[PDB]
Amino acid sequence: FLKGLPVYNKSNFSRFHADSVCKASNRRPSVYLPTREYPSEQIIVTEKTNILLRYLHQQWDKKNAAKKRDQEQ
Amino acid sequence: SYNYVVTAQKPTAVNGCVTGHFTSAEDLNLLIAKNTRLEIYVVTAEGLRPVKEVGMYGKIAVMELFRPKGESKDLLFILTAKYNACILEYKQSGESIDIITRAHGNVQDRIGRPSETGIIGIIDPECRMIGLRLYDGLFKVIPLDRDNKELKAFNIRLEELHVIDVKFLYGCQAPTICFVYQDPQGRHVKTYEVSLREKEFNKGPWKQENVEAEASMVIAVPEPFGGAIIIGQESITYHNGDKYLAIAPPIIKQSTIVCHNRVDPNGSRYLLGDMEGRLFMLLLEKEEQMDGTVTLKDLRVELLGETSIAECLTYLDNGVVFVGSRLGDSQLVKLNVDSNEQGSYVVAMETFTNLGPIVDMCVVDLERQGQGQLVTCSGAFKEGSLRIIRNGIGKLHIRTVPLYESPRKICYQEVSQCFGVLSSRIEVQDTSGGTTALRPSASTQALSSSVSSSKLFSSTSFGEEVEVHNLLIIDQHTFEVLHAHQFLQNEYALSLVSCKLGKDPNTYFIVGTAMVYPEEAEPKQGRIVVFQYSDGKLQTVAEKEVKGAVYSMVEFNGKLLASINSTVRLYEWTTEKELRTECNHYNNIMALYLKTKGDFILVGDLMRSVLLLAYKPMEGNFEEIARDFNPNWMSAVEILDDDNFLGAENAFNLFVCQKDSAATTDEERQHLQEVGLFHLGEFVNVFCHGSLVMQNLGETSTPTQGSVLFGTVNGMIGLVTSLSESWYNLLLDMQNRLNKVIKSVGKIEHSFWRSFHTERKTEPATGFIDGDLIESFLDISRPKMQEVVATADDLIKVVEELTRIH
Amino acid sequence: RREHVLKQLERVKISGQLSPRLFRKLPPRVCVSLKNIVDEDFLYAGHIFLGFSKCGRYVLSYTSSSGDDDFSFYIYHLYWWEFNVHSKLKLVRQVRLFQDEEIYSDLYLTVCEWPSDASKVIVFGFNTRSANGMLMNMMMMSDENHRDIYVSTVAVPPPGRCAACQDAQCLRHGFMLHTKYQVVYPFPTFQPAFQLKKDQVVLLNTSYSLVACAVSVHSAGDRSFCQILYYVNYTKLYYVLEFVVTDLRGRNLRPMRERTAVQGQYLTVEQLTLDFEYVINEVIRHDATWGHQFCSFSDYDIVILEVCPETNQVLINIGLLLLAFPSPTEEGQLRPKTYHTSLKVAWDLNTGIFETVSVGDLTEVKGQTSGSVWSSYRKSCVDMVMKWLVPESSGRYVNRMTNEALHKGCSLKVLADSERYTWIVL
Amino acid sequence: GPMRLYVGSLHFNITEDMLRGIFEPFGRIESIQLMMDSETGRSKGYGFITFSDSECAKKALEQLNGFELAGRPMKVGHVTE
Ligand SMILES: NS(=O)(=O)c1ccc(S(=O)(=O)Nc2cccc3c(Cl)c[nH]c23)cc1
Repeated sequence: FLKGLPVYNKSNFSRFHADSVCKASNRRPSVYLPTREYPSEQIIVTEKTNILLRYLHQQWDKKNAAKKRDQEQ
Repeated sequence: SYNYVVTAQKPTAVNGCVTGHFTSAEDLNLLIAKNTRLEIYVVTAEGLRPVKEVGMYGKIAVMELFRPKGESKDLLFILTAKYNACILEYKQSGESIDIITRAHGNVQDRIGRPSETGIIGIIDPECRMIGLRLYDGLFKVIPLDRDNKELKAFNIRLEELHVIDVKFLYGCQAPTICFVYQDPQGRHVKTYEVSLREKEFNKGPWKQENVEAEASMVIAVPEPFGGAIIIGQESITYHNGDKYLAIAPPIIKQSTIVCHNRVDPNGSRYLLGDMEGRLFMLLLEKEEQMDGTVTLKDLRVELLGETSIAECLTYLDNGVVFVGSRLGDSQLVKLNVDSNEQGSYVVAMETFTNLGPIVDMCVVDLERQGQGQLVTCSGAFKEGSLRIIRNGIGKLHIRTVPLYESPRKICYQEVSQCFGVLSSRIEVQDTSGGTTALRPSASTQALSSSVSSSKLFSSTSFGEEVEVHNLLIIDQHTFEVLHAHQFLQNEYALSLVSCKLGKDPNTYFIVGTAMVYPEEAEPKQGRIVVFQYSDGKLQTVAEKEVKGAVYSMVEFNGKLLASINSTVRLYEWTTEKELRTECNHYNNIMALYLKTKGDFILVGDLMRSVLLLAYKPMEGNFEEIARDFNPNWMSAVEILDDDNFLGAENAFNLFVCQKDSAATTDEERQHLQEVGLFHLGEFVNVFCHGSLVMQNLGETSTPTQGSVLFGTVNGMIGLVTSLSESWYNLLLDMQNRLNKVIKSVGKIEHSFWRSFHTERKTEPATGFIDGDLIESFLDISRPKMQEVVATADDLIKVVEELTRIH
Repeated sequence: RREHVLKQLERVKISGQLSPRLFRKLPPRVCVSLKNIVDEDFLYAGHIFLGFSKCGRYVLSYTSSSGDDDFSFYIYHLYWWEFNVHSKLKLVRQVRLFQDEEIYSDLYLTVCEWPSDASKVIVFGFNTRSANGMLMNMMMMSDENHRDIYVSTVAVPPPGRCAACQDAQCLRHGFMLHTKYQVVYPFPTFQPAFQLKKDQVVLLNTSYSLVACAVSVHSAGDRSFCQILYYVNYTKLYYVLEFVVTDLRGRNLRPMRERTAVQGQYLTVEQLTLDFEYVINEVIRHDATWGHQFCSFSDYDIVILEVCPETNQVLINIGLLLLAFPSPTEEGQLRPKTYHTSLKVAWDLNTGIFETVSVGDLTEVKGQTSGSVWSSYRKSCVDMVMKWLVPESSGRYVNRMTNEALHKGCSLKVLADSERYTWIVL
Repeated sequence: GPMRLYVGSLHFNITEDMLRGIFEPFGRIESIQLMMDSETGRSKGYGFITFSDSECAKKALEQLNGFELAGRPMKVGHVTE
């Protein structure tokens, strides 16, 4: 049948309930208010070179390396 | 002008839901994106255990969990609407909970226009890269490698300039993107291999395939099956090289599939959510081969039942599914093997409050006077409701009145002790000729009912969805629908007002309508209808034919002020009980919003910012006083005071423009200088003068003057109060000093987040104070309250005096 | 299948998604006839309406007064009019373009706006051919080998307020820069989207060089300076109120030429020039694989391929007609043949340095027309630009205004303000 | 001028300035008429180029008719009015 649904832990939702008719505006998660500063391993940076300029530069380097094939086959 | 913007109710709509092992390798987490807020939960025996709420300085546009090689547990990638990108790690040293910013940086390009189907962020199954679709004709690649101190992102030109959806495929040697694109020939599917070495696209593993015209979603089926599922309006298709399967189930044709969820890790079962709220199960029939490989034998869809209209579906565990909703309440549902008496396999376990979208609201002293209560028009379609909100001593208290149809406008009539609510219901035409209601609603279950017997417009399609507009008369105590007045066939009720006009001692319900015929897409005719609700019965008093759509209506010194398309028109109420045109203003584009204060009128245009009109009682005509010459697409307007006006714009910013005080010439007096700019991050639909706090009855000189409540699409309720130049200068230095101590997840500068931003300009925040950052001072530790430099160390005299509102 | 406006407006309230891009398939909200918003009707001068400003506040127009004095010298004026939906247009600025200029033939003039810099507009004007040094009864007669280019930068009316320092009307940013140069065959292409991709800068192709011209105004705040150049020619000049020859003026006549030390409002005129022949020779000498075979070059044609305002890089293509010895292979005598090629060069506006991006192979002309060669080379540039096309943000585009009503190309039908969905029907 | 030419089957992004750049090398142009769609503000993919000398126009027609521009084969022919 359509049901033989994933079980990550049989205990999950086995003791669940709040038992109320269509109502729960509970913002139970405590807000995270950071004070401690921890360094970053990396900084995400965008490549400044234009896509056309990048392509024309590498395509010319492909053509040049193909010409440096000299002194036999 | 100087203002204080504070949150009374945080956004309640669910914009995105994701699962994984973020807090621990063994913990099964549920991560909810509520606009700017990230809610972390652990799935336990009791249900969802709350962890922490992360307040990002940005609208969460991309939220995906991923695990690179060697990593202890999953990492979270977040991309904001302002293009701030970050990789986050959860750290817990016993009791101390901390979120580490692994990598941060802005990925915005000066070139490139944002795409129609908005920011898409995908992560490669082998975690070789992150792929971003922000702009048309560009694909951003973020290589994932811990070895280098920088993550050097690069753009690859995408020939297909109109991409609908994109996914990274599983079981691939090189990272591979599968996408649906539109062009004059229609919609098609395409694949490309991503080369990190060459920084380009290589020929796709499988050729271009012509897909359905309304093909909207791409599903990447995991490693066993491989390939991609495409969902359209009329069909579901599977694609993996020469392998192809297409199904046309007539059931899915009725409503658009908008979300999907992989149930099985192998990809055998998928949950599919409808615009109607219907829940489906997509079944992928397995085909085990002698080679050790697996293929797809068949595709089958089964209707499971009904849920809230889902934005995101998320299987959690043991048949329990999270239904993330933005047009209604969110839910926890149970998938049972056995179906009930109705024939449904789905059973609701819990309901979570969502006030959004708030389309209209009003402030009323319902139960006891002086204590204000908000009465909103919430949700849409079957999720449509009224929400009664109040600051209840013994924080916020919400009462839900389900309507099972779209609430549009709300007004209160104290003399009648009731609410006048505009509602719309969807009706589908059958083989009978007449349209039938899908489900019972507030307009069909009313105690007494009436139909519009108007003959003014003296001179349909099967399956086509039509809107049936009604004026509902709702009791203020029971919230029962006392009366339902059905407007004309194809008539749309747009505006609503409750007032006394001229010398008439009777209070009326006035409705501005528009005729919406299937033949023409433009509103060329409407009506202004005057109704009176007496001892149980509602009667039609008068009707005035207009040459367009009645967008807004405001009572104006005993007269009826209405906006008909591009015209702003003033009406008088004659002794013959008829409406007579006094004056007109024609210099508008789409006059959608109107507000009044004395002889002054604030005109909000949908495309051409805001305009100030003054009615001259001696001349009996309008005068254009000033204009905000700045280009703004407006969502809502408000009059703060005689010379200051508040505006809400389409790029989720707030602005305040004022009459020029240093203006010498008549031309300079006609210019409204913008003196207040702030990035709210919410789309404001309604502004209201009011408070949820008791009048006075024991009160002290407030640091702020005025009180403007506002309702947004995300269900967020906020306050705008005007501050003194002395209070502003104090809190401005405080705001900047608090930013040096209060850290930011993803290393996004607060000043950047709050800056006025549009596709045309980016200017810093001015004349506005972020009330949520100022109020966070009460939650930090005593040794970290060191933001004060000349004495008065106990700054709890202020801040706590500021929390007194809301 | 077009949807009802009211269904779309209903969708905005529940989605929070409102944009001009979303409403692009919607018809104009308001259409005004020019006749109903124009004053002094019946035959109100020679006003050729060009269109709306990017901000949608001004409607621009121009006049071409021939002046039948037999000899006939053209006078050009540019007008700014305030638009107010159904109300009549109000003139806010009347300016004279190319002062003291002997315009012998009717110029094709185009008014352009910068991507984000709204403080000034640029007016390009060109004749079909240059006026000769002769006369043939009926008219002056043209020079088939030359063409004149007139370039004028005019300040836009202030949005209102400040600099009440009148001292009698006239103001502070009521400046005018105007220049004139001659071009030879193959007459350089007009590329306003690229020539103005960088704010406050105009790139000019004078057949022999590419001139980057930056015009900027500064107050006596030492916070900002030099956009062009943080070796080939660079000239910086200063001007206060009260190589391409540029004569500055106020809204009517000449300002005082000043040097650095001046404390008050000052204008800067910068010119970075790139010599084509020096570039061509330097590319052949250092990067062309066939540089040994090269003898000389007959002619060249420069087309801009891309302008990157963030990295201050200008990508240009150089179409080259040259004479070269054929490959060392002996099939008889090796007489030099005429070949066509193309060199791609990236010019850094910050350093002034140029870098070789691509060197094309030598293609034999084989008795082709010079015109056939340039036409084919320019089709190859259009092909490249179209192929690498990436749509841009609105309000970053170059507003190009034209109305060739007098140039046998006939008058415009509609002047549109797309962001406000407003049409002026002529 | 002796010869008016119909230029058709153009890509909608091709501007009047591009058409001038592509046809001008053959000789003097009296007028260019790129046809614009009033409702969109974009090209109709066709126009009229009038040369001052018929021989310049005939050579332009020979070298440009049937050949691709932005992947679209250009259509060039003689036209009266
Ligand atoms: N719509 S577009 O393709 O993005 C586009 C459209 C116009 C421009 S232009 O204004 O810079 N002109 C332009 C560019 C390239 C070649 C030529 C020739 Cl030859 C004459 N004018 C050219 C750039 C890009």
